[PDB]
Amino acid sequence: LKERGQREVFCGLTGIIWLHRKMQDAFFLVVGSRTCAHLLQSAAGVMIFAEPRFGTAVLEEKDLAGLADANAELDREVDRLLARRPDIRQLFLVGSCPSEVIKLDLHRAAERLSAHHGPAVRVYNFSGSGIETTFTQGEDACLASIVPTLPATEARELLLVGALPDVVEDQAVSLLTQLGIGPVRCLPAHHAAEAPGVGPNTVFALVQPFLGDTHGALTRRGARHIAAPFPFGEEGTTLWLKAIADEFGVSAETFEAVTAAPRARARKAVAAASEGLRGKSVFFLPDSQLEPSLARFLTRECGMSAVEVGTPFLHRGILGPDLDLLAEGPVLSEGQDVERQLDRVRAARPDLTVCGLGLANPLEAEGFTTKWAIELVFTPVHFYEQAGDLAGLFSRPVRR
Amino acid sequence: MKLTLWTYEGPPHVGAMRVATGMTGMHYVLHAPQGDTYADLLFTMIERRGKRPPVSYTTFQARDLGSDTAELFQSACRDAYERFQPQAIMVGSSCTAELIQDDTGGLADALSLPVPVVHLELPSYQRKENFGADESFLQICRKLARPMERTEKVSCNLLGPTALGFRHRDDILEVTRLLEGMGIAVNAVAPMGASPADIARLGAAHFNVLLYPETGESAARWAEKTLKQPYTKTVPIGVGATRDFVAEVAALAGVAPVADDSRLRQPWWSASVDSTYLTGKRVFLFGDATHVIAAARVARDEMGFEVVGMGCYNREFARPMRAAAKGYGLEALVTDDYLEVEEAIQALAPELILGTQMERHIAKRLGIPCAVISAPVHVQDFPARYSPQMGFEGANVLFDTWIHPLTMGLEEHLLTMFREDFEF
Amino acid sequence: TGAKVFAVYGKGGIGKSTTSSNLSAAFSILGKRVLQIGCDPKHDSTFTLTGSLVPTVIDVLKDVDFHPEELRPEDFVFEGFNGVMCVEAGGPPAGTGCGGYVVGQTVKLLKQHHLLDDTDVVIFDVLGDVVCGGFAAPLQHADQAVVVTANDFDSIYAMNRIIAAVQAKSKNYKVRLAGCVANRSRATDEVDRFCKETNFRRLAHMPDLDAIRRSRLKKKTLFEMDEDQDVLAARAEYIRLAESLWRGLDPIDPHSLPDREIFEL
Amino acid sequence: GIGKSTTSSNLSAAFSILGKRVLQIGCDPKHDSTFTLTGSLVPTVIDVLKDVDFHPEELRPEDFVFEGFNGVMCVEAGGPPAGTGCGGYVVGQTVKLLKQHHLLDDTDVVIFDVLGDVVCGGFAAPLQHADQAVVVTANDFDSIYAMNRIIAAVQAKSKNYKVRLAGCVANRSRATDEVDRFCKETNFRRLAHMPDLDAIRRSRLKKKTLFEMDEDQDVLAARAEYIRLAESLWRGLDPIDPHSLPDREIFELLG
Ligand code: PMR
Ligand code: SF4
Ligand SMILES: [Cu+2]
Repeated sequence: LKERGQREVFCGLTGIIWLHRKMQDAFFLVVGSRTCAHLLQSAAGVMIFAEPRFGTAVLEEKDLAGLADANAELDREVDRLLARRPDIRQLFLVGSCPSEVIKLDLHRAAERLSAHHGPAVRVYNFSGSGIETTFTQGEDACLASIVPTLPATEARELLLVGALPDVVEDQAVSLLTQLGIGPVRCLPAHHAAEAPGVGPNTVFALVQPFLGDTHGALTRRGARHIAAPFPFGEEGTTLWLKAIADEFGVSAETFEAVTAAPRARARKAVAAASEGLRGKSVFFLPDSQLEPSLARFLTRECGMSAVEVGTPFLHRGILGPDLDLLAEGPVLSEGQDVERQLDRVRAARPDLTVCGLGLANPLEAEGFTTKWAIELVFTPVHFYEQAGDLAGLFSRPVRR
Repeated sequence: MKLTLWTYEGPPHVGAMRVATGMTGMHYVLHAPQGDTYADLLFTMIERRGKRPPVSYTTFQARDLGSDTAELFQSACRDAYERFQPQAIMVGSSCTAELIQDDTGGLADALSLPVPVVHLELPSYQRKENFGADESFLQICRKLARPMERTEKVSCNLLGPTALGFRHRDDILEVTRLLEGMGIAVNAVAPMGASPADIARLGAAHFNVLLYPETGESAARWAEKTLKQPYTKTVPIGVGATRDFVAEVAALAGVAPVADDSRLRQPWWSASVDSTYLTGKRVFLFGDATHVIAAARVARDEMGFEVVGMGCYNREFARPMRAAAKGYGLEALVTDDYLEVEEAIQALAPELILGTQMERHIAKRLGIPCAVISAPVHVQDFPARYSPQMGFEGANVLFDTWIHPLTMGLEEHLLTMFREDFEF
Repeated sequence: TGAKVFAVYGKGGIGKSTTSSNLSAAFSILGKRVLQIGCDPKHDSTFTLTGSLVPTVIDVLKDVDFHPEELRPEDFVFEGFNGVMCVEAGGPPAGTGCGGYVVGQTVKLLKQHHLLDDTDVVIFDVLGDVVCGGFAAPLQHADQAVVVTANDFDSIYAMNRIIAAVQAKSKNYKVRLAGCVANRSRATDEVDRFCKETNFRRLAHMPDLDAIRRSRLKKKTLFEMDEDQDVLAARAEYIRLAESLWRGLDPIDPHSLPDREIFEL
Repeated sequence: GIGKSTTSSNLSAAFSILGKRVLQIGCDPKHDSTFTLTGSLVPTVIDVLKDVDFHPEELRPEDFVFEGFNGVMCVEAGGPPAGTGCGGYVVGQTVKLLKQHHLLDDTDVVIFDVLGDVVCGGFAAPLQHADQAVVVTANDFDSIYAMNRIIAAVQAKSKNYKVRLAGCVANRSRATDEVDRFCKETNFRRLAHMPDLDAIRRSRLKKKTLFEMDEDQDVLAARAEYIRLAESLWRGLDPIDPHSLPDREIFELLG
C-alpha cells in the first residue's frame, strides 16, 4: 500500500545491527551490493569499529555473469572467515536485494556450508532484502531461520521470543519465575548452549511487536501464541504478565504480590514523564512496527491524543491483543508513500510526530516536535521497570 | 565477493545523490528498491540538511519486479515533476534496477518532460560514490551548460564542492573570500549551491577553479574543451598550497598575486618554541587523494612532521598519489580496506595517524593520537563552527586540529608522570 | 551513439592504415571532430597522424593493475595533425584468450572517460585481414563499415570475406557497409565489376602507389603535410570520401558472393 | 597474406616425389595456395559435409587425393563457413577441427602453408601440426612483422606438438636486404625464393608450378635450393634459433 510511492522503511538488514548484539556467537554474512554494504556501515554507525560480525561480502562484477561460480566463491570466503573467526558457531547468511535478483540459492548455499562445516558451525540462511522485508521484519526472518532447527520438545515450556537487552529479558524471566513456574527458553539464544526446546506444547511468548511471520513459523512446530497485549506500559506489560501467568496458571494473589513493587515502581515514573505528554496530538509514521503498541500505551497513559497510528505491516492475530486497548479514534491506515502521511502531518499539525529518521529532521525544521522510532529498538524500554523511561524518551519537550 | 566490513566509499548513486542534494531544485529521481532511501539519512543527519533531499526512490518490492518497475519509474518522474516541481531532473538506477534493466533514459524521454532531464548511466558494481558524483556532474554539465559570452568582469566557477563533503560548505566560503581578495569574482559555485540556471551560466566564466578534483575533474576537463576554460590544478590546502594557488589563479585571470595573509598564524604558531617536540614525529596520512597529498605537503614542510606512511583509497587518483609518495620517499597505499592500512600502521606505529574515521577508531584501538582530514566522517566531524580546510584560515584549522591529539598526549603523559612514582 | 562511428576494415597493411589516417585528416579539414582508433595490432595506425609510435592502451592498462580508473585522457590518447585525437589498441602478444579483448577494452576506456561523446568522426582502424570474434568486436558500435581493398583477387577475396563477416554482425545491428574503397591499385575495372556482381558500391580512390613514397612520406600524411602534384588529386579524392561519408549515401547492400563466382582466374 | 601459390607447390613437390605423396593441406580459404600442385584450383576440396554436420564419412577414407603432375595426389582446404564465434566456433572451432579427420594415418606427410595473419588467437591446435612444412613468409615490412608474430606464436607453442620449426623460407619477392638484417637480429635464415611469372602466369601455374612448367626453373634454378631445404638434406640442424622481437625492435626499419 505505497500507492507506487516512496516507502521510507529500511531493508530488513538493519535489524542485524541488534541481532548480532543478541546472539553473541552468531555471524551474519550479507551478500548485498555496495548499497547494502553502505547501509550496514551507516545504520550500524559505531558498530563497525569494534570487529562486528557484519560480513557484508559485496558481490562484484565477477559474481555477475555467472551463478555456480558465485556460490562456490561464497563457500570459499565463508571458509576463510571461519578461519579468521573460529569462535562462531552459527553463521547467518541473509538474503539481500542483489541476492534476490540474481537468484542466489541462499538455502542451498547454507546447506552445503553446513554440510562441509558440520555441527560445529550451524550456518543458517534467511531473507532480509528490501524487495521482501522492511526494517524489523529482518529480525523476524532471522529468528524464523533457527526455528525449525531448535530441538523439538513436547513438554510444556515457555519461549521468550524476543531480543530484549539482558536488563530487560532477565527481569522478565525473574518476574515470570516469581509468579509462574517459568520454563522460559529465550528463542534468541545468548549462546548456542541455551538451545530452546521449541515444540507443540512449548507455547511461545511473543514480546517484540514487529514479529509477524515468527508467529507462523513457531506455530508450525505447534508453539501457540498467547493473546497478550504487548509488554510496553502500565496496560501492555500488566496484561502481558497476566495472560502469560494464567496461560501457565497463577493465582491472582501471587500475581498481585509479584507485580506490586513493579506497579508502584512504574506508576510514579510514567506520571512524572507524562506531564510533558499531557493532552497533545501524536502522529506515528510507518518506520518500525511498534506503533500500535506505543499508541496503546502512550495515548491512554500519558494522554497523547492519537491522530494517526501508521504501520508499514499491519497484523490481525498478533496485534489484536494490544489492538483491543487501542482506541478507535486513531486512523489505522497502513504504510503509505511519504507524501501522503507527510501532507497529513502538515494539515493536522501534531505535537509529537514519531516517524522515520529521514523525516525526523525535516519535520523538526517544519515545526513538528519529532521522536524517531529508530531509537526505540536500541534503547531498553520494553518492560515494566523501563515504562517510565519510555515515556521520558517520548516526552522530548526541548525548549529552544 | 570480497568480504567488506567498512567500505570507504558508498555506491555511486550515493554520489549522484550528493550532487543533487548539494544544488537547489534538481530532483534526482531513482529506480531503487524499497529501503534504499537510507541514503537520505546521511544528508539529513550528518549534513543536517533541513529539507528532505530532492530525491524520489521508486521503492519497488516483491510485487514489483517486472514492467511494473517501469510503470513505477514513469509515475515517479511525472509525480516528481508536478509535486516536487524542479527546473532540472535526473534519472538512474541502483544496484537492483541496474540488474533489472528498465531503460531509465528511455522512460524519462517517454514522459518528455518540459524541464531538462539528465540521463545518468551509473555502473553500480565496479565504481564508487566519488565516481558517481563526478559522472553525475559531468552529465548535467553536458546537458545544461552551453557555451556563452564571457562575463565582462573576470570570473571563475568553483567546481567540486558537494553536499556531504568534508568541510565543503566552509571551504567554499574561504576560497570565495580569497578569490574576491585577489579580485576574481565567483561566477557560480557548482554543484554545492548552484541552480540549473547557474549551471546554464557556467560557461560565462573565464576559468573554472577545481576545489575538489574528486568530484570536479571530469567537469573541469569537459569544460576545458566545450567552454574553452582552463582550470587550476593546485587545491589550496595549507600555506604552501595556498601560495601556489594564489599565484596560479593570478596567472589565469591576469590580476596581481596579492592575497591578504593577516590571518595566517600557523607559520608563527608552528615555528614557536612550543612546537619543537613536533619536529620529526611520524605520521600516517590516509584518505582522500587530494586531501592526503596536500596534508603531506603541510606535514613535512610547514609543521616538521616526518611522514612515515601514506595511503589513499581513491583508486581513480592513484597516479598523483603514487607520484607524491615517491616525492616524500614513501610508498603509497592505494587500498580500499581497513585491514591493509591497519596492518600498515601497526608495522609503522606512527605517533600521529590521521585520516578517515577508521583511522581515528583503530588509532584509539591502538592507543595512538588520532586526527581527521579525509572524507568518510560522522555527524561530529561535520561541525557547526567555521572550520574551512583551504586558504589561510584553513591552514590554521589544520594546525590546531592536527596538534590537538599531540597536546592531549603530552598533557596526559605528564599527568601520568606526575603524582606517580615508586611506592618504596 | 553520438558520432559517425566509421569502421575501416579490409586486409592488412594495404591501404587500411593509410586510408584511415588520411581520411581522418580529411574530416579534420572538414572541421568535424575526428577519432582514429588503431585497433590493428601493429600499433602503427596512428603513427603518421602523430609522426610517432603511440603507447598502446594495453601498455598503460597493464602499467596499472588493469584498472581503467587510474588512467586518464592525455595519458593513453594522443593528439595528432589538425588536433585529431587518436588512440591505439595493442593486439595481444599471443596471450591466447581473445584477440580483440584489447580493442574491447579500448572501447570501454574511451566510453568511460567520455572520449567517445564529444567527437563527431570515429574511424575504427580495425584489422580487416582476419575474421575472428575480436576483429569485429568494435564492429558492434560501428555504423558505416568502410572496406578497403586492392585490385588483386586476393584482396578482393578478402573483401568478400569482410562482406560475409559484417553481414553476419549486422544480422543483429543496423551497421551499413559504406562502400568498397580501392587502395592505390591502378585500374579498378575488376574492382568495379566485382562490386557490380556483389551490387556493392565501388567507392572511388586514388590509383597511384607513390603519392607517398613510404611511411606516409616520413609520417607526413597527404593532408597532414604534403605538396606533391598527385597529392592534390588524391586530396580531392579523400575530401570526396569525407563528404560522401558525412552526408550519407545510398544503403548499398552487397550479397556475399561465393568464391567460385568471384573471378578465380 | 601472400598467395603462397608460388610456395606451396615449389617447396615439397620433390619431397612428394621422394617419399609418400604429400597431402598438402595448406590453409588457404581463397583456394590459391595448394592448387598449383594440382591441375586447377579445384574449389570442391570436399567442402560438402556429407556426414550430417560432420566431416564426410566421419574419417574420409582417402576419397579426395586430387592427383597432380609430379606425384601430388593431394587435397586442398580453406573455408570460412562458420564465420562467428570467439574462441569456440570459427577460429575457436576451425571447420577442419583436428587434422585427424583427414587420414593422417594413411597420408602421413602433410604440408602446412597457412597465410600467417596470427589467426585464431584462441584455438591454438592448428597451424602447428606436421614436421615437414611450416608457415611460409615473404619480404615486406608488414610481412616481416607478421612472421615475427608467427615466431612469438611457435615460441609460445614450444610445448605444443613437437615444435618442428626447422626455420622458414623468406620468399624473396625481390632483392630486399631488410630481411637479412632482420633475421640476423632474430638469428634466423632468409636464403632466397623469388616469385616471378607465378601470380601473373597463373593460367600455367594452375596445373604445373614453375619447376615443372616448361622447366621454368631452367633460367630460374631454385629446385636444388629446395633439395637442400626439403628432400634428402632436409636442413634439420637446429631450428635456426628463432627469436621474436617486440614492437619497437620490429621497427628496426623506418617502416
Ligand atoms: C542508515 C543510515 C543511518 C545512519 C546515518 C546511522 C547512524 C547514526 N544514526 Mg541511526 N543511522 C542510520 C539508521 C539507523 N540508525 C541506527 C542506529 C542508531 C542509534 C542507536 C542512534 C541513531 C542515530 C544516528 C546518527 C546521528 C547521531 C549519531 O551519530 O549517533 C547517526 C550518524 C542517533 C539518533 O537517531 O539521534 C540521536 C542515535 O542515537 N541511530 C539504526 C537502528 C538499528 C538504524 C537502522
Ligand atoms: S574468435 Fe578471435 S577473439 Fe575469440 S578467441 Fe578466437 S582469435 Fe580470440
Ligand atoms: Cu579531545
